[PDB]
Amino acid sequence: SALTQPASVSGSPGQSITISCTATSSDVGDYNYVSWYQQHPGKAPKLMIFEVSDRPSGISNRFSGSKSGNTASLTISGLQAEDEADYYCSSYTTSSAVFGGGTKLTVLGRTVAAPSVFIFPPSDEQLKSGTASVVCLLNNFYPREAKVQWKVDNALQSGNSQESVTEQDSKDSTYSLSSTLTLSKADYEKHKVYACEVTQGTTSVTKSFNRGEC
Amino acid sequence: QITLKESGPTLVKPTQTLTLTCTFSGFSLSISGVGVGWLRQPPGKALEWLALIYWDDDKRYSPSLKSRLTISKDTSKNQVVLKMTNIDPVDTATYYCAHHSISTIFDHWGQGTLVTVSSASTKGPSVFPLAPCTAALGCLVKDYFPEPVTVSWNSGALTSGVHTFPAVLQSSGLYSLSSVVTVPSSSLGTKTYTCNVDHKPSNTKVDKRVHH
Amino acid sequence: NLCPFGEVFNATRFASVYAWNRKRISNCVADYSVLYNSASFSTFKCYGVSPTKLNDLCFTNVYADSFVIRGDEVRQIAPGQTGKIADYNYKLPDDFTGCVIAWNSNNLDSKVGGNYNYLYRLFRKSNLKPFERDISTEIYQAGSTPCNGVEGFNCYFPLQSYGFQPTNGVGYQPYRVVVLSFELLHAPATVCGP
Ligand SMILES: *[C@@H]1O[C@H](CO)[C@@H](O)[C@H](O)[C@H]1NC(C)=O
Repeated sequence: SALTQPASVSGSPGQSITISCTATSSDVGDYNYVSWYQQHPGKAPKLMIFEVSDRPSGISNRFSGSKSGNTASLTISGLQAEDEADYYCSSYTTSSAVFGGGTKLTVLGRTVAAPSVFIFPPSDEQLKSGTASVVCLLNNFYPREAKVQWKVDNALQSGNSQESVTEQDSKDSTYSLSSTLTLSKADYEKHKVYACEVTQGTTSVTKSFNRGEC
Repeated sequence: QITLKESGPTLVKPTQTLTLTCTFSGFSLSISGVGVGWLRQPPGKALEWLALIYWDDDKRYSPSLKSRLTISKDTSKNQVVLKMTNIDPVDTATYYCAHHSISTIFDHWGQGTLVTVSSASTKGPSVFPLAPCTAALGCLVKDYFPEPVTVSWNSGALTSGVHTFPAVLQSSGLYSLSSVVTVPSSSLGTKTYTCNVDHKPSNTKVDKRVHH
Repeated sequence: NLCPFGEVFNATRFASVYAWNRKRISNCVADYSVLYNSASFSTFKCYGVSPTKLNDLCFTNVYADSFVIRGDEVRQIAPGQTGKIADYNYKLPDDFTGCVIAWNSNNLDSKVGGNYNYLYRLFRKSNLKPFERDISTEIYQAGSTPCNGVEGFNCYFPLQSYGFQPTNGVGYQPYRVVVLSFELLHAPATVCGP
């Protein structure tokens, strides 16, 4: 909103990565107070960098901050597995303490595994009740980053779906994800083609069904 | 050491007022340049600042939520209270309280307190089959309250290749989740698959047979 | 016997420029070595004395004046200057003997959404005389109609707030100022260096 960050960044152990934070407006003024937070799952945010480049006591020297104009950057050198977390930048506007949208950082610990994709139409039993749920399953993939887009008669959907991810598999490190599209029975009966498009790197896989044919 | 801890109700209904308290120690909220902030994080979403109170009782609020927010301090009790009126389902989030200085913005955050906003009373789940038009089968466990449900397959004999997704609180105030299992297309005609959904809060058990 | 310089420079609360504070410093050893060792100060200007020979000078009396102004107004804390501060808040004499020390205090005196605690006198009938203090809150009668203690057209309040924002550039950030006045009378000295 007031600050923009890439949704995700990835690297391999030992490498350096950079996360940007661009101020979208003049409201940040001089943009001197820029803080960076590391957030591990289920944990509280942790201050890594403050005032663009200062490091609190106890924070590794692998984390560094800098700024060029309206863009602040967090650089992490000698990337380690424990560095995989959400990173948020923060600053001030003339009225508020603002945050960027967050950047999920991935430290690759194994090879890329492409998801096996499945589409599930709503059951007839659910339709009687006035609601249709269309589910898309992304099975056993790596890394976590995947873009899932719903298309109904080729029209891109927005605001009517929710994603859910399992914990990393203890043996092979894969993730699984479900995306559920929720429509009313009337809206579901207005269209024919239901498709779920899954993008991972250079590949997009669309699995689809035609309503009425199942 | 500077420590901050949130406390308050875990469940509130829409239109009600949410009252959260922050109990701090290791510092004084009297010394100049010191403040205490209240922030929140909706599940899977970004951090968002709500309110802030300074050593001198000067109060700052998020302009878009100012009409519903009220911050206060009690120097004697070491507490900072945030009140949020006319609560709405979109207010379900982990609420954090943190130490403020201009230089750091926020440091020494509390562990957080997940606050759920729902009007729902206890409700057992509806179980729908997940079948296509190596195969994948499953069950959609929809509209239950409160958490949790447990899911098993073939009374616990089928554990290999089972993915039971965590629950998500829908806009209705009810939870939902899917459980899937990857099966072979060769054995899907002789072997059958049943998901066993248990929802102890409402003493409801559902066994759904899924046809390949 | 060390002079209480820490009680002035390291004070928790600083005064608004219009109601500037004064501490008389007497009968003590002024170690300016503590102030020369501090990298916090972005202004150290002496008048009628040398900063290097300050640890050698002896004075009958010393006065430490302290307050907060904007960074671009620090130039006004010098002899012979003009502006809202030099004219209506804190005036230095032309024959000034002393030092002016200032340092950025954005980390303490700025607030989210602005800090409005600090005030400055915006209006006054006449300019202040060297070391004159005016803390009056009487309504300024800019026009001809009598105000009678009420605010209205051409009847303004004499004080105005600074509103320090953490988003401001270095020149618009708050600065904590200490002004040292050196009295060299034809009488024995009470303040000497090491
Ligand atoms: C103010 O305190 C700091 C330490 O917090 C010290 O470095 C500095 O010298 C003190 N100032 C004076 C005038 O003693």
